[PDB]
Amino acid sequence: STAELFRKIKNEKISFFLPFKCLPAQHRKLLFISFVCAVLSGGTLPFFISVFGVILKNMNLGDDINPIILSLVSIGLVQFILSMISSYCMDVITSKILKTLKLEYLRSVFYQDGQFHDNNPGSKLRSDLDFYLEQVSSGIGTKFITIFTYASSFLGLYIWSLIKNARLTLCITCVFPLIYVCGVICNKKVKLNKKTSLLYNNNTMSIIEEALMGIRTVASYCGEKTILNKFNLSETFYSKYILKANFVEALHIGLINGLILVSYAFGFWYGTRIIINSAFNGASVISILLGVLISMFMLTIILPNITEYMKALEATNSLYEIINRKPLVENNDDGETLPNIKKIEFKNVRFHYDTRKDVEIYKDLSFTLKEGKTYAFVGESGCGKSTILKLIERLYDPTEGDIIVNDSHNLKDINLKWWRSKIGVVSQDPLLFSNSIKNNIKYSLYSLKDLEAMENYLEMKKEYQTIKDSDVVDVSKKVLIHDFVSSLPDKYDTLVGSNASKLSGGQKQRISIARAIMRNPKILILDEATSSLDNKSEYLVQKTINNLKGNENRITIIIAHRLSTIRYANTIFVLSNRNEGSYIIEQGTHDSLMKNKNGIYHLMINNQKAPNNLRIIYKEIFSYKKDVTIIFFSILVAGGLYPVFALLYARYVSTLFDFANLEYNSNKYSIYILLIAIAMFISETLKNYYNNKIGEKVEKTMKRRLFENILYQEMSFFDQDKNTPGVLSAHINRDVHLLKTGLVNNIVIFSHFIMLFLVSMVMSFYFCPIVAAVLTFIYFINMRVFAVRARLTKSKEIEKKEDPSFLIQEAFYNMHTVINYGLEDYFCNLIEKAIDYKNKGQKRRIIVNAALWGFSQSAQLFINSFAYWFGSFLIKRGTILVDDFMKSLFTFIFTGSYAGKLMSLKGDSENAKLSFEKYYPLMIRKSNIDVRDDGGIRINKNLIKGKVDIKDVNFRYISRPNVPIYKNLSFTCDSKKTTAIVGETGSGKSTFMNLLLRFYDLNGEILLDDINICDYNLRDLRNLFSIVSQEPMLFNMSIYENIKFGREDATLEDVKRVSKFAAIDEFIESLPNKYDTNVGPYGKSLSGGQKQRIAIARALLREPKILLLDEATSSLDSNSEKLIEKTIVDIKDKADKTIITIAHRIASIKRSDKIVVFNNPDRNGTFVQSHGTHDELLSAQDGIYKKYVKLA
Ligand SMILES: O[C@H](c1cc(C(F)(F)F)nc2c(C(F)(F)F)cccc12)[C@@H]1CCCCN1
Repeated sequence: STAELFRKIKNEKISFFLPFKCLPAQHRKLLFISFVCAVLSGGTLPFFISVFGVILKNMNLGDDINPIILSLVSIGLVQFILSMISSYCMDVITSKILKTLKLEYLRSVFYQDGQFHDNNPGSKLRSDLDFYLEQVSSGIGTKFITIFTYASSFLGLYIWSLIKNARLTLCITCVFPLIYVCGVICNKKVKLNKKTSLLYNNNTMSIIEEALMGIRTVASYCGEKTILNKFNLSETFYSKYILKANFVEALHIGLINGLILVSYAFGFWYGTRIIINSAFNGASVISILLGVLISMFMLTIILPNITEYMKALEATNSLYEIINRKPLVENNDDGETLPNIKKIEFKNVRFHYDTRKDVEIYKDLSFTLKEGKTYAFVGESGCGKSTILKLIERLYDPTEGDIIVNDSHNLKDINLKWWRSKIGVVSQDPLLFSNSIKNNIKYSLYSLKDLEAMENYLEMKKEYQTIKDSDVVDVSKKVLIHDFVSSLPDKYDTLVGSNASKLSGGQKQRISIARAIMRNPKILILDEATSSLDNKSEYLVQKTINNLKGNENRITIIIAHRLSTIRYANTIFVLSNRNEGSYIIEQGTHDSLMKNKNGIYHLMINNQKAPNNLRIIYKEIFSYKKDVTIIFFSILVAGGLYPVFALLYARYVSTLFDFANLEYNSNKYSIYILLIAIAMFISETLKNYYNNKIGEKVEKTMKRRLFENILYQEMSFFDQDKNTPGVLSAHINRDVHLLKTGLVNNIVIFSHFIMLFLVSMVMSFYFCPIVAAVLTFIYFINMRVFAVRARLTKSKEIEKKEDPSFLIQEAFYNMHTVINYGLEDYFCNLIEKAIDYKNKGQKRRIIVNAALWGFSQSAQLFINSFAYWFGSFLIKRGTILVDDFMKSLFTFIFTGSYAGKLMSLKGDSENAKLSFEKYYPLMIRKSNIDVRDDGGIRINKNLIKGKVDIKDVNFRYISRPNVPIYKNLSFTCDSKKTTAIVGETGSGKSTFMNLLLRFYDLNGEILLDDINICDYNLRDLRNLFSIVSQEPMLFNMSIYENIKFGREDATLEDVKRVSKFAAIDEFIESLPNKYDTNVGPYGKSLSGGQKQRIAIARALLREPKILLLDEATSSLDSNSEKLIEKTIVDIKDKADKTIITIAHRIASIKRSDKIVVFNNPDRNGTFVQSHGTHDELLSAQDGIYKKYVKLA
């Protein structure tokens, strides 16, 4: 509501002048012109309406109308022109301020403190800005000035009507407060139910996602239906509450079209009463009612524009605070500068992350750096040398340390600009621009050449070309890139690729090295200079760096990661942190640091050295007969009895200028209006409600089919990539709500529209055929051939989608490269390439789009005037009477207006019809693995031993049909004896389980009691197993139901019993709602041990004839570990249970009766190698069991 935001803004006092401040003084009054070019056009209707009654008095009495027509059309023309001016003004102003705020935002982005660069990652900002623009590019345009026109019209109409007659309109305007009251009272009761409706939807969302993620656990226990039931029981409440909301939503709508007619009737009635009591004519009564009515219409169209304007205001306040965010590390020029940089001293460098405020990395980084020295440094792959170079560059500052230089001055006194100026940097990867080869090289010295002109006298702009192509030649010859660049065509012309994508990487690193060399730093630094080079080119680069022109004044720090290239070094401060801070463990030269001791550096140098589909829907819709016929009848009644108002209004005008027999006529004609209103109420009520009552059922019978078919689909369908839970949950919600909102909201509208367009047109021919043909021709050539709004919105939206669309995107991925140089060189390379291409097309676009809007506001006036002229023309020569014309006219006009009114309620029809074909196969797609298909032998769960056998297997996934996984497996497990499996970790041990449970089918042969697997009625085959994953999963149901998952019929006492083996049934008796406390989503409200014990209890409740473990106690404490192992051995002691395990401790393997082993000689599969160690013969020959006892 507007009052909400008004009370909000009342206290902070945002300036309503705020968007209009990035403007010169010239645009202060080009704006002001449009103030007066949009108040005059509000004083138009008070003239038309004030002559409206006089025209009718003048036509049905004999006299002529010609002066008033010419008095009117001139005002129409000046309205056209005054409407044409304002568009051209306002759009230009908006484009200007829109450009300028963007160009301020880019600058403010380039002045973040380094920490903020890490806080908000990159392209998010690029995705934010544009969004805010489309909240303000189309929210302060012409639809701001449309306020004042309507306000002026309101004031003029009401006050003129009041001075002409006051008691009448006072007696009329006493019904509209009751509309506002009903509106708020209905809005309350709508929100109160809508929020509960929303509340009962996220539950279903969770039930879908959490169930699709952990899919195979559902298939193993066969717990499909106990999710469907919860889904339906949560869906029904949503349906009923949203229908209760739609009822009140439709009642108010159907009501507002009922009181306006009472207003008309009482108005005319009291008018005739005062006319009779007079002894003020009748021409002064037709206008008062229309004035008071269209006056209070403008208060329904002003407010959305105010909302959008406040929205633009808050959007701009959400951006100027970004532009007014100050960094801590400023690139000012207030800092001083030494003659040259001497003796950069470090001492106790301390710093923590501003995000994580309890983690330190450095303690005592401290050493000296003075000109004329050579060095060599190396760090581990987790040091944070990035932090070191960032602090050299001053992206951050320490917390306790110091950057003392020359033992007299800290870095804070030194100019950051001068500091980065005299530092050549090279980084890890070649992520460079796409301008050209040389332009990455000659633009560097700008960072210094600005100083030639900034402190001297803009001469900076002209000295760009002054740096010629001289140094590229020699700096290319040095790094040996001269050979290649002089070989391929377009030597210094073929640009470095799009975001550095065309040429080789190491050669782009040579370009970076040339940048560092050419910019003439007093301190030339390199970091990861030679990270991934070959031998000879690296050595030549080394020879280039250590012996540049005049190496007596420089500090040639180098950080390589190959240890055969740290040969020369005045000192090698290699460090370690073994964790609250590093410290330099190693100190010395290359020769006196490897042979020093058997230390860390010693180890380092040692190691390296079609239409059917939709008539499905229509078939579904053509079965609920009790709700189709009612909608049909309401459509008939509305379409039939709205036009009757027109020719009941005409007869009431023609009978007004007859002083005789007036009382009876009034008493007879007002009552029909009353009755028609009482019918229209009920019609619009029962029309806008069963629409949604039919919309609901199609959704909640399609969602059922989808979510019921998806569960039974085989596992290979889920193994694919596109079959992701996110997209599959996105479909079921979005496209189904579109099938509701899109389709049935565009089958009723067409029917009602066609009903009106037939009945009104036909019984408009019958009274005056000569006028109707003209009118239809006019509106035909106007709408379907000169669609002003269509062409306007098209020409808008095409060019509103939008080389400023190319440089901006690639200028953020290289945000670390722009800091090497280039801060304003691309502040002033986008202004040009914007302004050059805006205006040249903008002129034509805006002049056309302003003329087309100025035409649209003053078209009905000319048509109406022409109609009145053509009507009073024929009547003079005695061809048609007056009443027939009035009847043929009012019906057409009012019905056209109403038909255009309700037409603007459609929804998205095409995209829903499109998506229905996307997801139609899924509710019908064949899976060829169905738990329901029960053709096969039943597994009676009493005659079972558990003898598994493997004849031969050669299996491979379809995800890659190139990697063999099994090379002729063969082993057995006889009866009620453990068979442990010890092998290489990651060799694919936990895959045979999936084969056994028919998650995949067969290039291999598995037997159960010497019987094939495909003849078992697999529901029962999954009824006598129980697995244990690495981590179980706990759904959002109760602990009672989590344990009872799979088997619905079970007592709480049995749960208390089987919960004893897991030894967890004491913690549960430590809090209220013991077997009722609902765990959180994904089991995030409990521990890991509790989770596994609950999973074990769930597996044991079923009385599983065969057990299948996997990674028993990978992370549990010894207590729960030995309790579990106690359960294992105790349950092995009894018969009637064959167990198979995959352990990682001899503590359990000692009880193994046969220990089968898998090996991986070469990466092409596995096969059995060992059998029968049974803890006695650990290695009579070679094996891995010896390894897994001597390591254990
Ligand atoms: O049919 C009515 C209508 C009124 C007026 C008014 F009298 F205010 F100048 N002008 C309309 C115009 C006009 F072009 F502005 F004259 C076009 C279509 C409908 C108009 C309104 C339009 C908005 C939806 C309700 N009917």
